[PDB]
Amino acid sequence: AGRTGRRQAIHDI
Amino acid sequence: AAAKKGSEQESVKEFLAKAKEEFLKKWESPQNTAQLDHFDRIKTLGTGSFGRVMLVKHKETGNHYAMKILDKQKVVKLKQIEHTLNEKRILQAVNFPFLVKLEFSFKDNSNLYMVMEYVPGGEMFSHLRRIGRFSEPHARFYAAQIVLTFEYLHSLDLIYRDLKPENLLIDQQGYIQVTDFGFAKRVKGRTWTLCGTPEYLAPEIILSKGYNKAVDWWALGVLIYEMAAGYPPFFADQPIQIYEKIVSGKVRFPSHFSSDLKDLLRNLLQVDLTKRFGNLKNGVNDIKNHKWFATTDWIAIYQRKVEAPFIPKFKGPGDTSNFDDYEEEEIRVSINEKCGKEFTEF
Ligand SMILES: [NH3+]CCc1cccnc1
Repeated sequence: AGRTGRRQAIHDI
Repeated sequence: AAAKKGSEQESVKEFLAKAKEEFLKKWESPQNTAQLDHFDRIKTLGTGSFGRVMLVKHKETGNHYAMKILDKQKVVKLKQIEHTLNEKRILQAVNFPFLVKLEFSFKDNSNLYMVMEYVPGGEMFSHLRRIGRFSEPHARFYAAQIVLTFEYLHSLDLIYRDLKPENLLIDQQGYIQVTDFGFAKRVKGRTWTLCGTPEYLAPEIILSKGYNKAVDWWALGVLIYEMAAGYPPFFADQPIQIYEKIVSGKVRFPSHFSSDLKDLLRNLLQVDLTKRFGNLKNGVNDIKNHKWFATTDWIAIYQRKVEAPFIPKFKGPGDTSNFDDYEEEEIRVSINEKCGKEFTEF
């Protein structure tokens, strides 16, 4: 079970 | 076969030397090549934290473009600002068949704008989620284009840092176009920003270690796995659980993966940087010469001579049928200039 939709990139984290 | 591959090696070196000369000319002499009321805005093709990408139509020529709009107010964090300048300067200076072409850029009181060629076939992401997974020959065709694109970028000392299916568009010939250079950076040795997308982060990023272009080769392993399985190798509901799986040094493979594929992936998804393919004495050639790529004609791929696994349907220019729908929000330009000094170089 994991993320199936579009994934946001993180700029500082 | 041996001497054919060596000559092929010298020819790569020759190509990359010329490509660097071309890049540096544009890198040193980078602005304001259009304005907003030159375009009709049609439809939002994608949305993120800082803004959106819209299909627009140039009023004079009728040409269609993808316009990335960044809200200067939303771009408030230190590394969000620096990254935006990296993206514009890099995209104006590169030239490769699998990289999206920037046409115009400009700014107003409220926003920054980058106008790129419109690639109407949609994101690889959509196609992959719809079909489930790609067969290994299909995945390999896309992987080969990424290998060549990273060989080009890395030769220019550029790290890409956000490989994933959401950022790979399919063009009218069925080939890949990499977009979103928001995390790309010129790096002569190591860099230290904690950035990227959780599922695709190399262990050394997560562990707050100074890192180099090898993070892109790790991410290629994640991409190939996801293309061939339908899901990525480090898969959990929350980022912190993803990070624990990445650092563990463990990966499990579907039973339908070929042994050649598993061997390649074990050498890309390698936590030990002294052992990771792409990062050794022979560089990218350990990847290009791997058995899983034995059938790959690298020059034929670059020259776009290979028949693609599929061609997206197109109904005409401006067709947005291969993209998902997004909430539309009015583009409002303030009477007062916002953040003029932070974005002077843009
Ligand atoms: N993450 C890809 C966003 C996008 C969509 C359409 C055109 N260019 C970029």
